[PDB]
Amino acid sequence: AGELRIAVESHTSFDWLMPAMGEFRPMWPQVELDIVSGQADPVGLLLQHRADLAIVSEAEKQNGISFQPLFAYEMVGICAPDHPLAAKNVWTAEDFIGETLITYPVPDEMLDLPKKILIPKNINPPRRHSELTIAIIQLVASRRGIAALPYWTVMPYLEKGYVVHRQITADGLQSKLYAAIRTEDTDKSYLNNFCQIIRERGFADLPGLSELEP
Amino acid sequence: GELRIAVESHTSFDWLMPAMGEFRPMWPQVELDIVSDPVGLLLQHRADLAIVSEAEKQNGISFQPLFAYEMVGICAPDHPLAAKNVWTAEDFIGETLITYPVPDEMLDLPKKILIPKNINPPRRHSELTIAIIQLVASRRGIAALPYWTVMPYLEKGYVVHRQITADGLQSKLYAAIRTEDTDKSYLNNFCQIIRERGFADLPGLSELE
Repeated sequence: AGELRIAVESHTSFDWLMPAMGEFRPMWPQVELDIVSGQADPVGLLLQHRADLAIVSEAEKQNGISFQPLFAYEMVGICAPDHPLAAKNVWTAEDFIGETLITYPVPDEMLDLPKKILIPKNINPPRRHSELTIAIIQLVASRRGIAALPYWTVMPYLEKGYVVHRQITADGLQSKLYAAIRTEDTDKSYLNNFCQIIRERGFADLPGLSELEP
Repeated sequence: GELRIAVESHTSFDWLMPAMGEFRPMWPQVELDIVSDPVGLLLQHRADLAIVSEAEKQNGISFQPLFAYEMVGICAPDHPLAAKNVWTAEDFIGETLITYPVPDEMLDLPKKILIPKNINPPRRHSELTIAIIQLVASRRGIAALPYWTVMPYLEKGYVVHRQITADGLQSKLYAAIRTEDTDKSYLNNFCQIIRERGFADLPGLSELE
C-alpha cells in the first residue's frame, strides 16, 4: 500500500510517536515505516520527497501541503527549587535574561519559547544543548540553567522534587501540534489512520491536552 | 566543591539522572554539571568524574568499579536473525547497524566484535533508544543494547533479544576521577549511590573487581 517516512520537529514528540508506530504496524503490514533522522525543516523534507508525514508546531499555510490538527498543550518553564525564579509564579520574557537557556540542539525556528517570546522582545540568553529530556531535567535541577518543556513531559519529574514548573507569560505559552502531508497523498487511508492513532493515544495517555481546529 | 560529570554512553543517563537526584540534597554545596574521551576531559580539568566502559590505566587517574552487564542483539520478530539463538560477528554483515551517533571507539559491539574481525556494516544513527527500538521493529536494521534497556520493549513484542558471541558480549562500567580527588568524600559517595541504585533498579547486573 505504500511508505511512511516520519519527519519530526520536536524531540518531545517521540515519547508519544513511538507507541503510535507500534499500534500502526500490525494494522498496515504493507506500509514501510521510517523516521527521518541523521535536520532541518520537516515541511521542507515533504516538498523534497524525503518524508511522507511531518509532525509540526505551526500550520503555516503553503502550496502543495495539507495540515491536519493533532492537539494543543502548555509549555512550562522549569527551574531548580532553590533557583530565584521559583519565587515567581508567572515568568516573563525578561526573566530569561541573565539565565542559561537549556534547549534541544535545534534552531530557534523550531522552538516555541524563543520564537514566540524571546525573539520578538530582543532576548538572546546563552544557550546549552542536550538531546535528552532526562539530561535537561538534571542540568536544570543542578542550577546549570533554566528550560521550557511541555507540561506532560515535565509532569513525572515534578513528582520527584527535581524541578519546579512555572507559567510562561500572563497569557501562557501554548504549543499547537499538526501533522503535515503533501496534497497528492490526501487520498491515502493509512496517513489519515496514523493521525487518528496519534489523537486517540495522546488524549488518553497525556495530561493537559486540548483539542484544536485547522 | 564541584561535580562535572562526563559520560561515554547515552544509556548511562537512564540510571545517572536519578542518582544525581539522590546526590543533590545530601551535598547542597557541590556544584553539579554534565559535560559535552571522557578520561581526557578529566586530565584537561573539564570534568571531575567520568563514566567509562573500560578501566585502562593511565597516570593520574583512579578507576572505581560500578557494575557489569550483557549487551544483547535486537531484531524484529519476523527478521531472519530471530531464528539464531547465538549471533556471531559474521551475522552483522549484510545488515544495517543502528547505533547512537558516536564513533566505534565508544561502542562495545564494533570495538570488541566487528572491528577485530574486519566487519563494517552500513550504519544508521539515532540519539534515542525509543527511536532505535522502532527502527529495528520496522526492519530498518539490527542493534546491540544493554539487556536492562531492551527489557521493557520485549514484553510489547516490538523486538526479540539474542546473545552476541558464544562467550557473550559484556559491558564493564567504571567511574574515573583524578588521583588528587581520591580524598573527596562526595565523589566516592556518588559512586556509592550509582551502585546502590543500579543493583536495586536494573536487572541482569553483576559486580566488578
